[PDB]
Amino acid sequence: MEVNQLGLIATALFVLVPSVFLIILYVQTESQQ
Amino acid sequence: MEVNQLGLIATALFVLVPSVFLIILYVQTESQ
Amino acid sequence: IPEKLAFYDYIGNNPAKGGLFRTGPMNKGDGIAQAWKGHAVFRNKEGEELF
Amino acid sequence: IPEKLAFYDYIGNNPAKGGLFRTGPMNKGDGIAQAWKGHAVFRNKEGEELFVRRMPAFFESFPVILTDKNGVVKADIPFRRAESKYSFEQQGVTVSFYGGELNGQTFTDPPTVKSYARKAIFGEIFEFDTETLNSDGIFRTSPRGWFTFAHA
Amino acid sequence: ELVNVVDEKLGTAYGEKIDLNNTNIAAFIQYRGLYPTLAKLIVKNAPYESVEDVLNIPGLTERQKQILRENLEHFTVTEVETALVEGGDRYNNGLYK
Amino acid sequence: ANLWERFCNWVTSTDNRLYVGWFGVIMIPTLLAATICFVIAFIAAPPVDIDGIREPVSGSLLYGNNIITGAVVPSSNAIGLHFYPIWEAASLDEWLYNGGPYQLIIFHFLLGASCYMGRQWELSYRLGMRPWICVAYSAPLASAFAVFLIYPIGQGSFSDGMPLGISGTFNFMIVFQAEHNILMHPFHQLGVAGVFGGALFCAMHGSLVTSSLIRETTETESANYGYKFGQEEETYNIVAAHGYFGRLIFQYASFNNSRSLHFFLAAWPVVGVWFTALGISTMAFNLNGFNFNHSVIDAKGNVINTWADIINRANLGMEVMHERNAHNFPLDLA
Amino acid sequence: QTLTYDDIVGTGLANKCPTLDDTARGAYPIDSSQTYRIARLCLQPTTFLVKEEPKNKRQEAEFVPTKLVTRETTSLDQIQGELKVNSDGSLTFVEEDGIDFQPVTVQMAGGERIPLLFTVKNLVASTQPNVTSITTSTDFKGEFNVPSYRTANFLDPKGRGLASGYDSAIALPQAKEEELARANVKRFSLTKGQISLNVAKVDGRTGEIAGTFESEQLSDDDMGAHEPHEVKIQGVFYASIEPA
Amino acid sequence: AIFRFLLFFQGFHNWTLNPFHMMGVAGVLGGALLCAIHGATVENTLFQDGEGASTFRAFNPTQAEETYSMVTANRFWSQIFGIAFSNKRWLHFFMLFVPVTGLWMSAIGVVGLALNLRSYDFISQEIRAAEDPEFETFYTKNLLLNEGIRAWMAPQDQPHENFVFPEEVLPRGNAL
Amino acid sequence: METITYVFIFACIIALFFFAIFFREPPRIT
Amino acid sequence: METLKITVYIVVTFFVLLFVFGFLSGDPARNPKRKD
Amino acid sequence: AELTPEVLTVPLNSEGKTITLTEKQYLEGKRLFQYACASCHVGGITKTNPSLDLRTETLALATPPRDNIEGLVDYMKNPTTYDGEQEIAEVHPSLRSADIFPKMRNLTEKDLVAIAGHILVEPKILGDKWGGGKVYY
Amino acid sequence: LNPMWRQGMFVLPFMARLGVTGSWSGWSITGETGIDPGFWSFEGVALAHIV
Ligand code: CLA
Ligand code: CLA
Ligand code: CLA
Ligand code: CLA
Ligand SMILES: CC(C)=CCC/C(C)=C/CC/C(C)=C/CC/C(C)=C/CC/C(C)=C/CC/C(C)=C/CC/C(C)=C/CC/C(C)=C/CC/C(C)=C/CC1=CC(=O)C(C)=C(C)C1=O
Ligand SMILES: CC(C)=CCC/C(C)=C/CC/C(C)=C/CC/C(C)=C/CC/C(C)=C/CC/C(C)=C/CC/C(C)=C/CC/C(C)=C/CC/C(C)=C/CC1=CC(=O)C(C)=C(C)C1=O
Ligand SMILES: CCCCCCCCCCCCCCCCCC(=O)OC[C@H](CO[C@@H]1O[C@H](CO)[C@H](O)[C@H](O)[C@H]1O)OC(=O)CCCCCCCCCCCCCCCCC
Ligand SMILES: CCCCCCCCCCCCCCCC(=O)OC[C@H](COP(=O)(O)OC[C@@H](O)CO)OC(=O)CCCCCCCCCCCCCCC
Ligand code: HEC
Ligand code: OEY
Ligand SMILES: [Cl-]
Ligand SMILES: [Cl-]
Ligand SMILES: [Fe+2]
Repeated sequence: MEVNQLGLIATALFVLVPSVFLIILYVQTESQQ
Repeated sequence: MEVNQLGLIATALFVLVPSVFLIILYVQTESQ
Repeated sequence: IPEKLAFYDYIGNNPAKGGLFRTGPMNKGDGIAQAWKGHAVFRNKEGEELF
Repeated sequence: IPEKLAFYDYIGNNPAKGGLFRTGPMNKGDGIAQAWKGHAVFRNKEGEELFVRRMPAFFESFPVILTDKNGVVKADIPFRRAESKYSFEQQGVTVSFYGGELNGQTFTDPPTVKSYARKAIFGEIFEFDTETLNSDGIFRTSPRGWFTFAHA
Repeated sequence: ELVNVVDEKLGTAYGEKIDLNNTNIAAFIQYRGLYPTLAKLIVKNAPYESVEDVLNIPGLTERQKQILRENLEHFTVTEVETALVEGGDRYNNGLYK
Repeated sequence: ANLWERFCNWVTSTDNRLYVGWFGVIMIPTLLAATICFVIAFIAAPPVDIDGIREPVSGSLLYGNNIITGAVVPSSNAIGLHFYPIWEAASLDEWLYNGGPYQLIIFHFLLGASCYMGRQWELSYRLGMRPWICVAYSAPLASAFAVFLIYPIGQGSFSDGMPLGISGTFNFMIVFQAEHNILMHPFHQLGVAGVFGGALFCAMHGSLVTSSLIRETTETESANYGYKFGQEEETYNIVAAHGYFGRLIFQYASFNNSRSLHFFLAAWPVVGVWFTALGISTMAFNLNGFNFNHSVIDAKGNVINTWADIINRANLGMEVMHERNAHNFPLDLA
Repeated sequence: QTLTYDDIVGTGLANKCPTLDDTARGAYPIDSSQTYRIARLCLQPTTFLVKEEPKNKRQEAEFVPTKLVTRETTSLDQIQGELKVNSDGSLTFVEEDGIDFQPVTVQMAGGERIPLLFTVKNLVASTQPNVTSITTSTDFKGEFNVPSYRTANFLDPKGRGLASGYDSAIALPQAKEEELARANVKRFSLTKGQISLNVAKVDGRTGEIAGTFESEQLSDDDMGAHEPHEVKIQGVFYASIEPA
Repeated sequence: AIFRFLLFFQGFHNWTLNPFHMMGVAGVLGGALLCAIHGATVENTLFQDGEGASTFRAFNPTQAEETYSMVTANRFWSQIFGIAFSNKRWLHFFMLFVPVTGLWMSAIGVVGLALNLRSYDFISQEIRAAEDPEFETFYTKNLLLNEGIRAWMAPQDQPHENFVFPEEVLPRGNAL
Repeated sequence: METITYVFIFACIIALFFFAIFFREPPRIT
Repeated sequence: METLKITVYIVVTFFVLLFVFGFLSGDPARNPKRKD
Repeated sequence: AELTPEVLTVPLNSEGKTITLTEKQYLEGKRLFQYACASCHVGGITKTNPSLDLRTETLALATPPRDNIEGLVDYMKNPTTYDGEQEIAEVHPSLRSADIFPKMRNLTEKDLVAIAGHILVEPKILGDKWGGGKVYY
Repeated sequence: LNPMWRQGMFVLPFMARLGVTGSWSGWSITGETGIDPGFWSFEGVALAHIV
């Protein structure tokens, strides 16, 4: 299909950036205890 | 310029992924 | 009729004709405007002007 | 001659013609092959048959040189024209096709003869679909090459 | 209809002979007696309608008209080709050894 | 105290996070000017007529280059060695066409890096150190003068100076080889020995101190935690390293004296690079590498080719193709 | 007074044509039997206008000003030619030789560079009829040839040329060639230009004249690769007439 | 012979353009840099352990103590260059790592060249260059040089091929 | 898009320099 | 451009004078050990 | 291969007389040709006018013909243009012009003959390389 | 027929709204040509915000 070329990177970063933010916060939480 | 469309996503992830790896390790080192 | 004024009288330039996920400049849609083609006048076989 | 056999006699299927960052299928390079054009026979004005000298795999680019059965240069496409002796125009070079899409055809206008001669350094000449994949015209390696590179 | 006019010329007598209307002055060295004196007159006297008009050049000696007759067989004339005669290219065409 | 003495004390102060110093007072503006100009032109400068033949070479990213191919392009050959500041141009657009930014960048940069060198001396003096670090840096500095200043001086034009770009550097090297046989020049052969050998002795020294680190850690921690910043004791057994390395070759091929050992490490690459910088600087004056073309002939006088003749065949290919529209006469004399 | 090279070198004056006094408003008598020559013709362009190409609408093309980027390298000088008297009294200049071309690159707004071969090669310029004197109202109108900006040996950045060079795009071995033809096949253009010369000053003693000129010609087409631009050139000129 | 090999690799493989060779250069030049800078730093932060002008005699191969000042070196480079080593073990591991890693990377690139798997071209530049006769960069200029190396060196370099190239097909610029 | 990527990556390196120099782990003597 | 020229002459002059004068301001004595 | 009298045998005059030089004479011409001519004629080309070489075929079509010892000696005494119509001793070293080309002062007839022989002999050794230019280097 | 607003331009009209109308490149948005906008071109405004 003739889909928007930047849909892919839009999607990849929309997943990656917020998810990574949460992972950083969780891992440094777990190693306090 | 007729560059390769996937070049952008390849460069983006090449940087993003391993950088995040280091940041995760560094941050959880400081919090202990 | 200056072409600048005819171009305003065209619905492609009406901002209430878009879509939320139709991205980018207006030219990506109807194209880059080149020239006014002129004013169409429609007549039927009896020589009435129609609209 | 079966098309399959003639297709093997084409440098675009040589896996040492590729590039490290020329990505994807071979069809993304020369195109999706579609037909053998036929074996091209080249002749000078004297009737004598000439042989395009083939591109060796080392060479990104290669001059067009035609020799006789003996390997004497008889025609070329010259760089500097001012003192050329062997130009196709001077030597009345023609091309005739046998087999393939072009079987029985003969071209005499030097521009056309020249383009078939530029393809003939690659071996047998084929018709390519370049539109479907937007092929860029540059040789890729085959899976034989990619496999070997990675495992080495 | 897009052709390289220099290649097209190689397919004419320019490709076989000294074109009196187009050929660089160094090709006159090919045949005895022509260079530099006669070559310079030949080139300087512009273009010719026929090869034999070169015998009519003002000031030839009898000996030069003779050398010229001995060598007519090695000459030809085709139309003037802008790309070969502009830039002073008949006197120097960028080629040395 | 008075304003000026307050100012002098600030300049030469050893508590500044980065030392300023009198050399720093020239270094900082010149380096800033050069860096700023280099960054804007690498990204946005329009094409430059490097060879003076109205044939602009596009060097910048917005005009179709990538990181590898772009450059700040040398100034026009029509300019030669003439000085071409912005204010000698009728307009910025003229200055850009003729390669003005190259001249601005290299001149501010040679100045600033020369002052870098001086600054290395200056701070060593304020810290009570020995002075000669700055002598080590003179080898890279000298090499930079060679490709940006000396070689253009000898050849008459900054257009033949080294371009500020990755592929432009390669263009420079290939054409240098055509015009001078730098591969066949002993000073470049000393440069290769200098940096190959410097890498060698780098890997050697690293690997030998690393091999003879004293156990101060367990298998789960980086051994780097066994050294503490400022500790008085050494963290490796040089007697063990000499013992290992003396037997790898023989006992006297190996150093027993750290001071000799480290002077060797400093001296070897520095001298190498001096010689290769001297090599570019004297080929600037067309004293080229050895010429053995047709040096071997047979009893009749036939030429018996050697590898030197094969090099010459490569060189000829570079010669006849470089700057392909730029020569009207058969010798490329500069 | 006399000037030496050493007085002038590096000043920009080497690109300026000689000027005449404000009081040189005389007339040079032309004797029909006599034969004349221009011993020196100098043209110094002061401005370079380029015709903007309109959009599809075919409304109106103005000549926009431009910025010179190639410096003080623009002047024609040392041009000689016969000045001959025709039978209807008109004078005609036929250029023989001289420094009769300069490549010039100007820049348009937005960044486009327009090269052109400023030239009066093979100039043939003539007066109105029955010119018995050159006066401060004499005009020459003429035409000249404009050869291609590059000549035939010129190699493009991929090595392609007319009398030399690759004849194809060697870096794209199996690309369709038909799309690359305008760029692979070099063509050598030869066009004509028009020039008006307007004598405004005349020293009838010396036979020196001066004035302004306007010419129009085409710019570089990159050996056929793109359409040229129309260019209008204005400036000042100087000439000395000697009896020949 | 080795120089010929260098040049061969330039004109046939466009090896200067290969990122694996570029890493190799960085690690070799980087290694020489580390050699010089470390050797010089130690020689100019030595402690005065003897009373002579020749400082080589004031070092006993069994002494316990550092012979130069990590602390002063550190402060000097911190203030000259912005950062400095502070850990002698990391320093000497970094010295093995750099040139070793450099040579390994270059080896990888040559494995590719075994297969003519080169970084010869940038496709986007070639497409534009073909279409636009005014587009020139240092990349296209270097490729003309390689085209010269190949055609001028091949007949003598690879004689088993019996390459015969008339003068008229040899690529040459004007005059040269 | 490619110009922006090159310039973005270069921009980040220069930021890294600032933190690496002014926000380094401070070397201390024990 | 005339303005730019002056501005740089002045700027450059001012920095060079700082440089000259600073090394004249008793530089040999600006060291940790012997203040002459 | 070796330097044999068949190779060392060159035309004395236009009429087909031939002479046969010694190895010594050939080596002498080479030395003198280096001393006096190579600055312009290295390898049989002509740096300051590359359209004229010293190939035997070229010397044959000179007026007067110069593919023999006496024509070449005569050229060195009294040089002319390729067609023979201009004397050019003012701009070409010759005994006639030894006052402006001092390197000709110490030459003699025997030397002139040695140089004539080197030139006629060398293309028989080197072939196309003589007069070829860089293509054949 | 190809004004800024057909081209997806967003900050440009705010610069033009308060009087920035030309480029250092020689163009203006009113179509005048060979103007010189001084330092407060579109480029200069952009550089100021970045500094
Ligand atoms: C007020 C902000 C604003 C406005 C009105 C515009 C307007 C415009 N921009 Mg600009 N732009 C802006 C900010 C803005 N921009 C910013 C911040 C950036 C940097 C990222 C840019 C970068 C930019 C570029 C690079 C480009 C534009 C272009 C354009 C034009 C096309 C826009 C388009 O297709 O949008 C499309 C809009 C959408 C697809 C909407 C997506 C938003 C989603 C639906 C929301 C996310 C969902 C969220 C997670 C909800 C769940 C959360 C909740 C449950 C907690 C238009 C004139 C283009 C142009 O024509 O340039 C000349 C172009 O190429 N803009
Ligand atoms: C043994 C491994 C192997 C091999 C030989 C192949 C071979 C092939 N694949 Mg497959 N592939 C593989 C693994 C492999 N694949 C894996 C694991 C995946 C999942 C990611 C895929 C996903 C995949 C897709 C999606 C596609 C292919 C395609 C192809 C073909 C084209 C390849 C191409 O353009 O490469 C390009 C290769 C490169 C540009 C090389 C990149 C190497 C760089 C330089 C990284 C190394 C640098 C490193 C950072 C250095 C750090 C140094 C530090 C340590 C100090 C080819 C037949 C294509 C095809 O035609 O399929 C139909 C295609 O579309 N493959
Ligand atoms: C195996 C092959 C090989 C090897 C090992 C070498 C090795 C070398 N060559 Mg040779 N070369 C080769 C093949 C090879 N070459 C071939 C095949 C050719 C012909 C095609 C050449 C042609 C050639 C030329 C023409 C030149 C070399 C030069 C050199 C030297 C390069 C390093 C140098 O100058 O350091 C010295 C250090 C520097 C140049 C760095 C100066 C640093 C300045 C002062 C500071 C820069 C600051 C920077 C901008 C910012 C950093 C801070 C940042 C973090 C913010 C080195 C000796 C060069 C040379 O000798 O130069 C003198 C030279 O110009 N080579
Ligand atoms: C800035 C300049 C520069 C620099 C620094 C380098 C650096 C390098 N080049 Mg590159 N090169 C350059 C420019 C440069 N090059 C240019 C411009 C070109 C033209 C394209 C090339 C072409 C080129 C080629 C063709 C090759 C390199 C290779 C190399 C690497 C060689 C590593 C080495 O030490 O091999 C030295 C050899 C060894 C380390 C192997 C064996 C060593 C043993 C231990 C020696 C034992 C000897 C023993 C003691 C007996 C001694 C005998 C004695 C008495 C005679 C290194 C990364 C090579 C490479 O990538 O290799 C993978 C390679 O093949 N270069
Ligand atoms: C049939 C048969 C023959 C088989 C039987 C096998 C057998 C048992 C035979 C008998 C054996 C016998 C001896 C036979 C003789 C055969 C023979 C002659 C063999 C020839 C082999 C040969 C050619 C060997 C090659 C020699 C080679 C290695 C070259 C010499 C290299 C050389 C001397 C290098 C010195 C380089 C040098 C400058 C050293 C410093 C380098 C460097 C800076 C190190 C940094 C450093 C150094 C330190 O020092 C310490 C401390 C630390 C901290 C440190 O950083
Ligand atoms: C606008 C824009 C985009 C412009 C872009 C311009 C431009 C052209 C940019 C492109 C950049 C480009 C692509 C370059 C990348 C080059 C490239 C090939 C990268 C190599 C990549 C790589 C991973 C290669 C593998 C090999 C590798 C590991 C090499 C590493 C090299 C390296 C870092 C060497 C060390 C360098 C060096 C400066 C060390 C200084 C160390 C230091 C502070 C020592 C001081 C010191 C010494 C002592 O002795 C003591 C005791 C102490 C205490 C002390 O402190
Ligand atoms: C701590 C703060 C310090 C950091 C600040 C960073 C400094 C940023 C440096 C930017 C400097 C460049 C500004 C240039 C002004 C342009 C004016 C102009 O019209 O020209 C800009 C243009 C440049 O040229 C055109 O650039 C355009 C941009 O779209 C297009 O790309 C065109 O194609 C290109 O040709 O040329 C002309 O318009 C003017 C002709 C020359 C007459 C002006 C004389 C003024 C000389 C300026 C000298 C500046 C020196 C900088 C010193 C500052 C150091 C602090
Ligand atoms: C006024 C003078 C001019 C100074 C301005 C320039 C200085 C900028 C340098 C800072 C680099 C950041 C340091 C980060 C890294 C960092 O902070 O390292 C700090 C580190 C200190 O290590 P320690 O010995 O403290 O390590 C103990 C740790 O290992 C614990 O594991 O030093 C090194 O490892 C030095 C060797 C790396 C050499 C890096 C040189 C990088 C230069 C090449 C970058 C060029 C890319 C340019 C592309 C456009
Ligand atoms: C440059 C300063 C030269 C020196 C030194 C020598 N020669 Fe020369 N040679 C030179 C030129 C410019 C020419 C052409 C002159 C012309 O216009 O005709 C020549 C030509 C010759 C020839 C004629 C070659 C032919 O017709 O094929 C000969 C035989 C010749 N030159 C010989 C020669 C000798 C023997 C020299 C050493 C004494 C010598 N030349 C030196 C330029 C120069
Ligand atoms: O080498 Mn060949 O020589 Ca020094 O110039 Mn003459 O040509 Mn050109 O400008 Mn750069 O390069
Ligand atoms: Cl080049
Ligand atoms: Cl030249
Ligand atoms: Fe050490």
